[PDB]
Amino acid sequence: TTTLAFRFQGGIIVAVNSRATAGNWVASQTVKKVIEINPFLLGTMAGGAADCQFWETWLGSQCRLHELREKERISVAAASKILSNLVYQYKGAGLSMGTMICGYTRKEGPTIYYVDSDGTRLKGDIFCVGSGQTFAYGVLDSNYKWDLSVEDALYLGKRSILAAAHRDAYSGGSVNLYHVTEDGWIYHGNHDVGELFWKVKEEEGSFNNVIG
Amino acid sequence: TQQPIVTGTSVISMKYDNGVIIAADNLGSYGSLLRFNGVERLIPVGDNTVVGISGDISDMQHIERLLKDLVTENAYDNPLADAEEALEPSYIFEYLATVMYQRRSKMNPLWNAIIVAGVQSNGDQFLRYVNLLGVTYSSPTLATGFGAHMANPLLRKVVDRESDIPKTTVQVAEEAIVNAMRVLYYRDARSSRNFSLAIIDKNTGLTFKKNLQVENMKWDFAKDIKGYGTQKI
Amino acid sequence: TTIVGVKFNNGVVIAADTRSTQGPIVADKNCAKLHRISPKIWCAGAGTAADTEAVTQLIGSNIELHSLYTSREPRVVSALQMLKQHLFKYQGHIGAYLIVAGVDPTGSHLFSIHAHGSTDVGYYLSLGSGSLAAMAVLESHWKQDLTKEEAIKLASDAIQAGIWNDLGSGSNVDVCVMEIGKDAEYLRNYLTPNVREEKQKSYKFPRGTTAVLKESIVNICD
Amino acid sequence: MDIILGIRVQDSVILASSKAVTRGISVLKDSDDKTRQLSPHTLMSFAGEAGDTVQFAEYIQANIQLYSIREDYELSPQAVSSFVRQELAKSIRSRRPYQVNVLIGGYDKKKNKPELYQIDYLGTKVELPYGAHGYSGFYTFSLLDHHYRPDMTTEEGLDLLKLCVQELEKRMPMDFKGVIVKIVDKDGIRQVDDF
Amino acid sequence: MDIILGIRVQDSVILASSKAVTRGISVLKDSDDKTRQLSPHTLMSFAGEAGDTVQFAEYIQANIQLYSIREDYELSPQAVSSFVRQELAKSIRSRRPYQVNVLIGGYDKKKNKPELYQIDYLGTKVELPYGAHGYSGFYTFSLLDHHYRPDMTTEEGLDLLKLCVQELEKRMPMDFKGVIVKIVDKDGIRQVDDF
Amino acid sequence: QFNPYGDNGGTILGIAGEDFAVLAGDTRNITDYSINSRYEPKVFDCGDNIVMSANGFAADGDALVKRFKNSVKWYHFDHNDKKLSINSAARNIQHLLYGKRFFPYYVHTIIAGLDEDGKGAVYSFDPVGSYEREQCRAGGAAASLIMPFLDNQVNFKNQYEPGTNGKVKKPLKYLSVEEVIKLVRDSFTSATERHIQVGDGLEILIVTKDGVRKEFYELKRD
Amino acid sequence: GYDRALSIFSPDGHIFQVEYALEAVKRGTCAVGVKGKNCVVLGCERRSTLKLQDTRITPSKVSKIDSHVVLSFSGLNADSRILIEKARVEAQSHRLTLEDPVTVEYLTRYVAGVQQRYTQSGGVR
Amino acid sequence: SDPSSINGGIVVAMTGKDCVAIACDLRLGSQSLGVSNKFEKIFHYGHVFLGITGLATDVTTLNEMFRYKTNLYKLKEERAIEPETFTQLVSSSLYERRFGPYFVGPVVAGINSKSGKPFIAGFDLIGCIDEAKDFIVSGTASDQLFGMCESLYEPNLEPEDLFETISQALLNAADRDALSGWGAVVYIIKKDEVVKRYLKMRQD
Amino acid sequence: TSIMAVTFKDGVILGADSRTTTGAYIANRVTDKLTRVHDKIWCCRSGSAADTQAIADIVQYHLELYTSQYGTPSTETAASVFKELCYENKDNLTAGIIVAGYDDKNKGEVYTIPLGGSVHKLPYAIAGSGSTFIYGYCDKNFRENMSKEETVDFIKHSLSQAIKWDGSSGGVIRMVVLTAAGVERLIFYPDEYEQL
Ligand SMILES: *[C@@](C)(CO)[C@](*)(O)[C@H](CC(C)C)NC(=O)[C@H](Cc1ccccc1)NC(=O)[C@H](CC(C)C)NC(=O)[C@H](CCc1ccccc1)NC(=O)CN1CCOCC1
Ligand SMILES: *[C@@](C)(CO)[C@](*)(O)[C@H](CC(C)C)NC(=O)[C@H](Cc1ccccc1)NC(=O)[C@H](CC(C)C)NC(=O)[C@H](CCc1ccccc1)NC(=O)CN1CCOCC1
Ligand SMILES: *[C@@](C)(CO)[C@](*)(O)[C@H](CC(C)C)NC(=O)[C@H](Cc1ccccc1)NC(=O)[C@H](CC(C)C)NC(=O)[C@H](CCc1ccccc1)NC(=O)CN1CCOCC1
Ligand SMILES: [Cl-]
Ligand SMILES: [Mg+2]
Ligand SMILES: [Mg+2]
Ligand SMILES: [Mg+2]
Ligand SMILES: [Mg+2]
Repeated sequence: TTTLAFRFQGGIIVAVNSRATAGNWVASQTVKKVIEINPFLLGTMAGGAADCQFWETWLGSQCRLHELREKERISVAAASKILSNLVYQYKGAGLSMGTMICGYTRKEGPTIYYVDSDGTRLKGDIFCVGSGQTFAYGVLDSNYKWDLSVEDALYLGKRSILAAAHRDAYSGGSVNLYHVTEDGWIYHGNHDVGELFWKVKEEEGSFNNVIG
Repeated sequence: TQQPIVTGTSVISMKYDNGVIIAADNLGSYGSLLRFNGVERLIPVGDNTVVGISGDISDMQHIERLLKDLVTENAYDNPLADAEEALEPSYIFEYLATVMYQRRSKMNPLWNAIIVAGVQSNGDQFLRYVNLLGVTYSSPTLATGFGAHMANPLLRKVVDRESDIPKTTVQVAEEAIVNAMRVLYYRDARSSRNFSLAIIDKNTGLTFKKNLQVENMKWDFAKDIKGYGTQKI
Repeated sequence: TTIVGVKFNNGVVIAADTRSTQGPIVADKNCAKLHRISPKIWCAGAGTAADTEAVTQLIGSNIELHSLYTSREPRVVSALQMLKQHLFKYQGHIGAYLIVAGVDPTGSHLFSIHAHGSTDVGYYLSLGSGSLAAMAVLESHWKQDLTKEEAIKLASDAIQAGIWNDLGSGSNVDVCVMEIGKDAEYLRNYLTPNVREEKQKSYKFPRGTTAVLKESIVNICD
Repeated sequence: MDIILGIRVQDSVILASSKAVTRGISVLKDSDDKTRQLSPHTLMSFAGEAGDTVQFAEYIQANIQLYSIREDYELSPQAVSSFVRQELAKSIRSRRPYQVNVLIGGYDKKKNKPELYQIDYLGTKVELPYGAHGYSGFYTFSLLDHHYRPDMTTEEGLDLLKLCVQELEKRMPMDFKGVIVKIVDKDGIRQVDDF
Repeated sequence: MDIILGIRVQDSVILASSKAVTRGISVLKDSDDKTRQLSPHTLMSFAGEAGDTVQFAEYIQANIQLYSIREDYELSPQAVSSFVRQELAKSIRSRRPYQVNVLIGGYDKKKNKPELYQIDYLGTKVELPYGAHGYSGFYTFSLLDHHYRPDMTTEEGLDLLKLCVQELEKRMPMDFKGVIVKIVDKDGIRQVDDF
Repeated sequence: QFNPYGDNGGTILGIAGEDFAVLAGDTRNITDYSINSRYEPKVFDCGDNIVMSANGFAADGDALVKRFKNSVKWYHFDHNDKKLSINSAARNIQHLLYGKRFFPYYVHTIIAGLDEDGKGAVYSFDPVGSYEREQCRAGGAAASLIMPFLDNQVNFKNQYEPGTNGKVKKPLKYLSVEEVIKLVRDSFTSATERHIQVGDGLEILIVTKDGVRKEFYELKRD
Repeated sequence: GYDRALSIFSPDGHIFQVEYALEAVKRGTCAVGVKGKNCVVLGCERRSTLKLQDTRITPSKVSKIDSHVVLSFSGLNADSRILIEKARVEAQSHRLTLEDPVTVEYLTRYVAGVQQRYTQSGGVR
Repeated sequence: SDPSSINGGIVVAMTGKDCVAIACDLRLGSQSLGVSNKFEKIFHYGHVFLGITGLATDVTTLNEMFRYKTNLYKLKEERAIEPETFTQLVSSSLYERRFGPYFVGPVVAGINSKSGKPFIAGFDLIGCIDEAKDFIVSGTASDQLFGMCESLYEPNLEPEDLFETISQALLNAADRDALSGWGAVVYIIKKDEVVKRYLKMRQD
Repeated sequence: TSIMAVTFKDGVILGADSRTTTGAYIANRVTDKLTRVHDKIWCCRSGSAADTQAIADIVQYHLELYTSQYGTPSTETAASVFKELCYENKDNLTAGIIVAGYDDKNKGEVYTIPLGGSVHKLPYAIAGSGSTFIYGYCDKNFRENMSKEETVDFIKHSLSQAIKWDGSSGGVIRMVVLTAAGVERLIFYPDEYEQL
């Protein structure tokens, strides 16, 4: 995997790849690594597929039960902590999860929480998680500014996944984009790396290492 | 977690036109020591089923008791215990298969390979395998241990697929089984000459044969074999 | 592999399947496991494929030089002795399991050699992963005083048992007959009972389907 | 989690804690606060195994806050440290122990004295003029042995602390991204924003 | 030994190599030059196992210098790289292999072209526009994929290199104490003193 | 030490059409180099127009199918004979699989059927419950052989329109039940040739709105 | 364990144990709550048959549950301590998991839920 | 630490009507990290072509070794080495290192200049010859290639049709393998002309 | 293996089963474990088939070369050559050999050579996995200066029991008689010896 999400002037960008591997065997190129918890909450998935898929859909049920009981949408902090407290109970049992809980609420504003299977829970503006996280960091950090436009921010998130998809062997398939605003999350399409790489190479003039 | 101590070797079996045949030798090995020679490894359940068991003998004797108790339990409050509501081979197998898998799932297996041979109430032949892992499979011919490697090839020359079953008589089928037992005696180091054989026929019923021996063996050619290469004397 | 050897009236016959595996994958569907050591001494090989080929060629080479040196036709026992001493020296690390057979001025012979360097004598032998399936057939149908045609039938039937019942063996049956006073006849693909059925569809692509970035003429000449 | 320091001076306790959070070959964050306020005049810094550290710190925090509400009274630093030690002493013989080392800096309002306690994951408690956990001690202790005086002011303590951080930044292999410094005194807890 | 980078631009090859030498929990030195001049227009940087690195680099240096005296002629970067690869290819099947990874930056005077070769300890040679060894690659490669152009000047290459060092300084766990940068071109080898 | 797992070999394949879906699987059951059965079905009609197969360790596979079949039965009892939709079945299977997260079912599970719009659906699971809907999936021993062929022939991957300079891709379209069965049969005959654990027989289960039909084909027995 | 169903229905549809618990509240000292525009005030009666009291140490009638919520009561004094303790624990538990202090409605709902549980649990009044 | 799957890569060879084709990917990596997309795995000595997968240092070493040996062969024999002869030379050289082998999967391809017969062959790391009428496969995606070739291949394909079949076999196999891809090269070899084509494939 | 050698009035008799195993599989059911190193010096082989054959081949070579120079070697000399190989290569060998020979001066002699490479001259010797089950029987039934027929019955009954209890032993019972008269081979099949 490679997944990222960063905070900026116009809210939150979230971008992920879509490859699933079993060792060197490429098992799938079309995996949904973003979970839609509710109109205002997203969750990214990296590590063990089943662990992530199972426990983040479970997280969504717990968030639904909160708003039924409390007549109010759950905070990003509370949502992330339900997951972090859950995986902490299983600490040492062998769960493998590197997740990011992204969303907007009135009291918090745009918020991103990194949560992993060894119990770490961190609030932050920028996170990259997965086997190709370093490749995504390289491009993202060197081009990141708070004052990015919604158009430029969407592209940087897409371009960062593409960079990792290219270099990391266990990353690729296609890029899934999301933009989170005060009004909720907005899906910005599935982008196949097969066509996206050459389109980016030609238009941007980058990837000169590759035989054109 | 177990290790098998006193063990029984191959159990072999096959289908024929009117029923099923099953066989197993009467040996209870203790490693390389051929300890016990009077061990019966074919156990009849009613007049329509025979369970052949290989592997650990202590666990075999446990299974004997379970089957014995199953017959008793089935008879309770059952006026048709010797008729419509009698124990079928498929019932007996599924029960054992459930136990075998439950025991492997508790990391404490019955260290056995089992073949349930019988004839159903509607006349259909029943022959199915189950082992310590809970793995089950059925085939025209089934065999355990060395039987799987040496008997099956011979028995499959007679019944290679489903359509060969009606064409195979009880005489031909038994001849192949008895031949297979001889081959196992030649080549399996933990086998014995003495064995038991059971036939379950839809017409003539259950025929249980004890104290059979491997015979018509070829050993004469041994006298001509001298040395291991060059040696002439 | 499945390999066998069967003695008969006036000589000896050996046979083999033609499957070569790489884990669970079939690498070669029609490889030749019967090897010529000398004109009338042939060898069936099981185990590590490179080792069986390498050891049989080396001893075959040295047998040729020995035959020229002594002005005599080579003997099976010489090949047997040279193979076993080589294999023993390497303590089983050369994974060659061989059935050696042939005719020479002494008569007809049939031996087996194992990787650690032990040899056995017999009228019928079988080596390889399908040796148990083959030996079951040999134990059931072998008898003393076999004819040429009976021995070929018995040998090929033993290989077939391996082909069908052993996953390690498959495809075709090779045979080599070595009769006294005659030339040895190598019967490549003596049986071919595993022919691939016609495919349901042709997968010939329309020309231009593959996207190309560059073309160039390669210079092979000087 | 790596570097946590503590210096008790005349009228205050100063805690310095590294900002870096590293996982693998990536520094995930460079602004992490490795401390929790247990009470208005008691502060606990922490370091150790991932997940365990925060889970333990917050569990202690909740317990002390529960006590404060129940009795309408603030526990002394000595009392809080003894409570924390016992929890770690229970933990070490559990099925899965907390692998967390802590420093507890507090100002005792009854005695009018600052107090610094060092407690490791085994439940080994010591009161000290200056303390550290992990590899930090192997540099700072000898440095403080030399430069530390018991009658120092808070400002002198901060300069003494700057000397430690500089030494660590020079000789430590890992980049710990500087430190968050907090002071505990008679007026409570406050953070130094420019360090 | 940790970070070594290399960038081939239009008219030169630029090598950047970390200055830190760490043993245990101590940075023993922060001004180490992890490179040797093999010939007037060929420079080799290196990284790997302690002792092996310098012993290997100097052994190669001596051999190339011996060749230069014998033939009164400078070997091409391609020739030197092939020689180095063969030595590592021999080494990997020795009783104790050299655990050294190298970058060879050179300017071919006959072709009037800069050339950068990356060779790992197994003897795996590749010519590249930009190269790195160790964990450095996991950040820099993706960064250079984006920002690198083949027709860049030496000054543009240095700015591109500054971008890599900044990223490493931000996300790398260990403190590598900056880099020594050297340029190889038609006029030979020179060092950038202010980086 | 007792090892609770085993490998029973075999391979399975699921393809989804416009108004149908197929789930195929070979009938061979093996352990090590021995054949246990030449006809042991592992593709099952579970009711509500859902077909299922759990390939790998047969004991775990049979247990899982048995439990899902039972889950369908109780779904009818508890919810007024409501039809279990394929998407609901998939989620239910995830919970069955993940329920044993710390002592897994060693199986690759595939189910097939029709979604609530009447369109063909195939879902595939890993051993611990991660699942995904797809047009195409091969599972088991020969999955690595079959899957790339499916990418090329079902989803038209790497195929461009002739003469368009590799710019226009070959357009996606649904395949007919006739064309799909051709691909299934060719996939299994190819897998049989190159994988030792695959052969004997091929059983295909086809699912339309009318019901569940079966088709059987012979495969090479070596 | 003691299992007896003490709170049960009567023919007329009343749970007398719950209604007799209200009589204990009616016996207790008066407590009043008045909320203004920007504040709430909790008044409490203290009976004057008790002189020679030590008002420093005597349990106060109004109790802090958290720094922002208070609880007063009428009825059995010993019973009130058990509710206050449970409420204080739940207040800290909420801050721990939700990272936010309780609302007054939530805290009330919790306390009320505890009181209800004791009206249909065996062995308790 | 499995030498054969550190760098990654694949080679495939096919026969056609009076022609042969050999193809390979261009990736060289270090486990997950992709390092080079220009690393060609097919070499040639006269009219004999050799493709080599496996540990990259041995790929390079063996190329240099067989160039060495074929150059001396040509000087002494006064003619170019033939595919059948070269195949025996490869096998000899690999088995010489029986107990310390090169971690490679070589593939010979070419047309015999005397008889005009198309010839391909494959080897394991210790030199066992695998001759074939149809196709030879090698590398980290050998399972994928075996599946593609076994289904797509048919005998007596014309050079232009053979190009499409071998290319589609390589591309789709490489897309199901993490350590293979990053470009591809295909050699079409006729009796006295050889065409080399670079393929467009997904770069992930 | 079950092997034994027994001295008697006229000379010595060697005895052995015919089973060779790979685990529980019988690789050869008609093996000849009695092997000639010289005209009237033979040996029984137990342990590794490869090792014992390699050793026996070397010994046969040594005794052939001994005969060319110094005439017929003694049975003791043969046992010494066996010992030398077994002792000096004890770390790489698994061979339990019984050496038996007939001189005219010394008559029948039996030397046993276990795993370590030690030499032991005895009236009779037993060895191999199946020998464990007949120590009791052989000790109770052996007598010195038996006749040929008595010694044949002693070996036959002994190996019959060894074969019966040991899974690693079976097949035919081969025997080799060494006397002044010459060398005689004997064979006994299951149908005879099993029902003893
Ligand atoms: C990038 C894409 C890769 O590292 C990401 O990190 C992704 C995250 C996405 C998928 C949410 N991670 C994976 O792709 C992940 C890597 C992995 C593998 C194994 C364990 C942990 C992580 N892949 C998976 O989880 C796959 C999903 C496949 C494609 C269906 N599943 C497996 O590897 C399964 C189950 C793993 C497992 C975990 C715990 C206990 C038991 C099993 N394993 C198998 O399928 C086993 N094997 C595969 C080949 O067939 C024979 C048996
Ligand atoms: C039956 C089929 C099984 O016993 C026969 O006995 C045949 C014998 C015939 C072919 C002579 N046996 C084999 O075919 C044999 C089985 C085998 C497998 C593995 C080890 C030993 C025996 N198959 C092989 O030897 C194949 C031959 C290939 C297909 C040409 N070789 C391999 O599988 C090699 C193993 C080489 C080896 C080295 C050291 C000890 C033992 C074997 N495997 C690889 O090359 C795999 N891979 C290649 C690239 O580098 C990474 C590893
Ligand atoms: C009785 C059986 C025991 O005392 C006799 O002593 C006979 C002696 C006769 C033959 C002279 N002994 C054996 O038959 C002997 C038993 C044995 C096995 C291993 C070590 C020592 C003794 N059998 C063999 O030597 C067989 C002969 C082959 C089948 C022709 N060989 C093996 O078992 C080989 C040899 C490996 C070996 C191990 C230790 C020292 C030397 C050699 N073993 C295998 O091939 C193992 N094989 C691996 C695959 O799975 C099945 C077992
Ligand atoms: Cl022997
Ligand atoms: Mg990639
Ligand atoms: Mg097959
Ligand atoms: Mg790929
Ligand atoms: Mg016996």
